[PDB]
Amino acid sequence: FQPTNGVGYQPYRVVVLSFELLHAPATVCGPKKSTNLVKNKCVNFNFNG
Amino acid sequence: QCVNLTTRTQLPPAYTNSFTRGVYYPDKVFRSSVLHS
Ligand SMILES: *[C@@H]1O[C@H](CO)[C@@H](O[C@@H]2O[C@H](CO)[C@@H](O)[C@H](O)[C@H]2NC(C)=O)[C@H](O)[C@H]1NC(C)=O
Repeated sequence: FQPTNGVGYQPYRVVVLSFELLHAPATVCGPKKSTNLVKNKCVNFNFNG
Repeated sequence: QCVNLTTRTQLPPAYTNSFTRGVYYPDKVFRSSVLHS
């Protein structure tokens, strides 16, 4: 790792994000507002994705 | 800290017939009456 080196030798910080779905009650969720839950209505539900 | 316990009788390991036990839930999915393989 030297600054005098050209393209192809510079250090690159790599972060790999991994996750499993549909196997356990999730806790991490994206930013989305929660609306009121109606009971007897044909609606488009979205529970944890 | 370690203490080597002595004065222990040496016996051969015994065995028994494990009956129909050890069944666990493979997943957290609720199932009412489906015979899931
Ligand atoms: C309990 O027994 C073990 C087994 O011999 C002892 O571990 C030995 O310790 C000596 C001294 O440090 C080593 O030279 C041997 O190589 C060890 N043997 C093994 C198999 O690891 C242990 O010291 C004993 N503990 C007490 C409190 O007497």
